[PDB]
Amino acid sequence: LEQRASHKVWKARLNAYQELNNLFTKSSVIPNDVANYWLDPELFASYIVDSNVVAQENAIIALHTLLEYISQVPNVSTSKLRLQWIPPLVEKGLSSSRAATKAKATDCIMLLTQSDTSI
Amino acid sequence: RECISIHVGQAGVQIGNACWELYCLEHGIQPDGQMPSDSFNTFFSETGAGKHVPRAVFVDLEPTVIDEVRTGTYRQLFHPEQLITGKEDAANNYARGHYTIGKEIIDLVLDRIRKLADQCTGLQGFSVFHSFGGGTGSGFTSLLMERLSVDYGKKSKLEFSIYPAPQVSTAVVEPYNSILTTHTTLEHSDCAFMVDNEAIYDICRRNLDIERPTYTNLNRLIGQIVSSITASLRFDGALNVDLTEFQTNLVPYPRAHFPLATYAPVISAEQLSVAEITNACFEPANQMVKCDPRHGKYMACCLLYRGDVVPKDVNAAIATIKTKRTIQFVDWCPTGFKVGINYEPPTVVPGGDLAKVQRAVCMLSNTTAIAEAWARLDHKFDLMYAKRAFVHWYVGEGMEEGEFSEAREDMAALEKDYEEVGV
Amino acid sequence: MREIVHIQAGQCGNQIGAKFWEVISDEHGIDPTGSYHGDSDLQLERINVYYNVPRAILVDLEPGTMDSVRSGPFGQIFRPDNFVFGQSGAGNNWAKGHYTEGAELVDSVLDVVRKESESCDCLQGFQLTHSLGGGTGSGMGTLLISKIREEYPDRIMNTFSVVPSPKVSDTVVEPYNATLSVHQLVENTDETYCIDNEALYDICFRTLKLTTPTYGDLNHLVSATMSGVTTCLRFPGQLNADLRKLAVNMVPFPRLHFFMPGFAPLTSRGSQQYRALTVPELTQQMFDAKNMMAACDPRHGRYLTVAAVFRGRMSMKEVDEQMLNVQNKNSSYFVEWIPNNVKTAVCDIPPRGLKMSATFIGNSTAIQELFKRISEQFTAMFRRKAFLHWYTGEGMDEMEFTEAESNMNDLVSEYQQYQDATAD
Ligand SMILES: Nc1nc2c(ncn2[C@@H]2O[C@H](COP(=O)(O)OP(=O)(O)OP(=O)(O)O)[C@@H](O)[C@H]2O)c(=O)[nH]1
Ligand SMILES: Nc1nc2c(ncn2[C@@H]2O[C@H](COP(=O)(O)OP(=O)(O)O)[C@@H](O)[C@H]2O)c(=O)[nH]1
Ligand SMILES: [Mg+2]
Ligand SMILES: [Mg+2]
Repeated sequence: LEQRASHKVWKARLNAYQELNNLFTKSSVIPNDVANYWLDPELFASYIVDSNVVAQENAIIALHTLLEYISQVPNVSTSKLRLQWIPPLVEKGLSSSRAATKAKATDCIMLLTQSDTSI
Repeated sequence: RECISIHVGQAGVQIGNACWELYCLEHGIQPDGQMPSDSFNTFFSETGAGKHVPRAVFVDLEPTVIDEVRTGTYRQLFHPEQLITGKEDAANNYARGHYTIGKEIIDLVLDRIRKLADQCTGLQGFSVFHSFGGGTGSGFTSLLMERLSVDYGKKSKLEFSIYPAPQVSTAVVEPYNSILTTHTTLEHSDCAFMVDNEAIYDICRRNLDIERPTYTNLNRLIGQIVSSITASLRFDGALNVDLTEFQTNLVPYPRAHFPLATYAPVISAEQLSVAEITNACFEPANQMVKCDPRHGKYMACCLLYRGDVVPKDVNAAIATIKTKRTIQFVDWCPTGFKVGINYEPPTVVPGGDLAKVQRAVCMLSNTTAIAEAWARLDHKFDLMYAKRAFVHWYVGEGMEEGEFSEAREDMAALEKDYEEVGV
Repeated sequence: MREIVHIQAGQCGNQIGAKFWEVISDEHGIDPTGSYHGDSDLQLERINVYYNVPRAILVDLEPGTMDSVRSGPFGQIFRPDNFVFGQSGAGNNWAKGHYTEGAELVDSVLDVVRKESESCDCLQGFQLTHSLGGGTGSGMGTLLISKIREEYPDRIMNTFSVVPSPKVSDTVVEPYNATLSVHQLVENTDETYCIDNEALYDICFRTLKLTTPTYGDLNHLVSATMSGVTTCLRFPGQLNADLRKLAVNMVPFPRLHFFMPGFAPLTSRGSQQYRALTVPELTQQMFDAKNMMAACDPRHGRYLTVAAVFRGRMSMKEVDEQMLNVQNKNSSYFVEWIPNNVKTAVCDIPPRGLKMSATFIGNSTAIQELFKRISEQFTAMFRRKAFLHWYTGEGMDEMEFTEAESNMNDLVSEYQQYQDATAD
């Protein structure tokens, strides 16, 4: 199930992040109530700090495609998101030594920056 | 009237000990600070309880050396607030001494200097003791000298640098550190006495008859020669009675302010004439910096005799050397040798390998042959900087790589400045 | 710059690690109960460096290793909290040590590292012992290093990494593991002593005439080398005193910090050494490639920097002469563009069982020979793609192998560049 995104074993979390990344490509622009990674943004704030470098990077690219699937209406709730998300993104995504873990974290911040009215 | 001494890095600190050991014997001052007996209060202050305290600051970015000061023979002599220590040393890196570690302690050090300057009424300036190759000695000093040129800008500052020598060298990068401090300390120093540790090594092997000298051996010899230069300030002689006169007599060019010091006689503890010792001042074997003054022009020359000396013997020995040797001078100089005498005998340390001599002399002469010493450093520097070797250490501790080149150009320009004077 | 935190990881890590603690406990006069029964101040002058009881953390995924240490001679002295051990083993899988199983445990280790660092007057840096062909010592060690590097960036990282050789284990995945680990060490450690099992076997077999060397036999050579290179750190002395100063005078280019250690005289396990060597004899165990702990010929490259440590009562005059001699009589082998690149230091306290000894730490470009051997074995294995499903299954990407392969080859090229460099 989806609740396996917080499962103990890493390779089962790694699935859920890929499963999610599909969801945000393949699900509805209008958006299923199953797309509730807005009104609890603590979820992905947790996922970005995964405690596994490979399953972390996969959570960030799921957050990334989520965070561009949200350029559809109405998502005025991007204020809450920047508060919850970019501190984890900066603290441990930009920080990362991993080439791709960093590159997608910056891209994520970009997408949160243009969610906002200004910088 | 007062002069403040500063000691930076192990070199400064440990030579400091040797000098203040020797100052207290010359002034009959006790290890506890007392005195059963003015001109000497240029260097010492006085407690209400009849105790004589040095006007000195000890600085090291690491306890070990200064810890031995304040648990040793002269632990009582210094106030504990004068002895300042950090925890992480500079690790033979000018960058850490100047930028990374030095900024963490510079303000405490400048503050403790203000406390000694506040006790003083007519402060003259600063004497500064430090190594070249050391990270603390190079980096922190050059920083401290910059900041003293602000907080005390309108007064003198004198250097006592320890020129590096492979025989006691602790680091590969000592040429780097030497060049880097000499660049940034050039504008902020009025006069600077270099001490080649190789010459001091050579002298101790030949004239003191020691196989493998220790630092104590070298520091004692050095402290004897430092005492000879500061004797004029501590006993009220006729020559070099205050810090300005050092620049007046020895510095006819702000940049070229690096005198060669020559000291005779160095007699093992196992008497000579006035003429014999004055000839030894023009013998390279007894110089503090290894070069050949015969290959260079003299800009000035002072003779500081001390002991059983007849002023007429001096004038004979001078005329002997002025006639029977060819000491080339520059045409725009007073062709006359300045002299001063202090009739007190050269004090040695009880136990010292150096013997008590009846008379002694220390010749301070701003010859252009000392450029040879800068050339040796500059060359070693060039070899390593050609491959950017060890440069990442410096750049990774807050230093721009450009500063290497800016320093090297300032050393190349100084080598040209020595050349144009001597042609 | 006072205290050093020590770490040992994996089987080899705790083996040569404990052996090291055995050696320097004796040298400093500490018994297995942790009490001073020495007779000299030069022994407790800098005991605060490695001791408080050792400042040592013991790590392994293999839980058995726990007991192999405590059931050893000085096994009682180590702090019980500083044992941090997993349930299963890594099984020669670097990915399991670096990404999966070793990563799960690494937090527990950092908690103890923090604890020991917390109560240090002034930390110098760290010291890790480990093997590179393993899964735990290499994979979790390198992951531990990076994790410390980022938590303690103001400190030195110093490793005693031992290189795998077919002469000591026929496991063919070791080239993978060691290549991946070298890709880490070149980026993550300030200085690394390259202990080559190839050279340890060749010394026990050919010089010591032991037909079947055991680990204990190879570990004897290692523990004696370690006490030798750490002599400056553990006793009072002017030169190469602390970890940073050492690295400052040893490492001219950040990536080229792989030292070829070697020492003399080479003794067997508890054999009798009636005839004590002379100073010129010791000095002539430097270029003597049969004394190098790494399987490289110093004749085939050039020394960038050299540190010599002479232990025992002897003529400081003669040592200076012999070192000044051997340098200029082989002037073409020491790089010219680093003047006074060789540095010598003497310690009056000799090692156990010897009247005189001499250890020879060298940044020699010949070390490229060592990295050549590892890479060729790696490439032979990697071109047929053998055993890759082990690593990839644990979350690794095939790309990583290519990057580590290329990065080690850049490291070899760099050594070759400075070997062919000229001062002109
Ligand atoms: N003549 C003389 N030279 C010394 C003495 N102490 C150190 N040196 C020389 O000074 C150079 C640098 O060493 P240090 O002055 O101790 O270095 P430092 O100033 O303490 O700086 P760091 O130790 O790097 O923090 C070396 O080349 C030594 O040969 C001394 O007591 N007398
Ligand atoms: N010198 C030495 N090498 C060892 C020892 N034990 C294992 N090795 C080497 O280390 C490699 C195996 O790694 P190991 O440390 O046993 O695996 P780990 O426990 O997962 O770190 C092989 O190259 C072995 O030759 C030892 O006690 N001494
Ligand atoms: Mg120092
Ligand atoms: Mg094991």
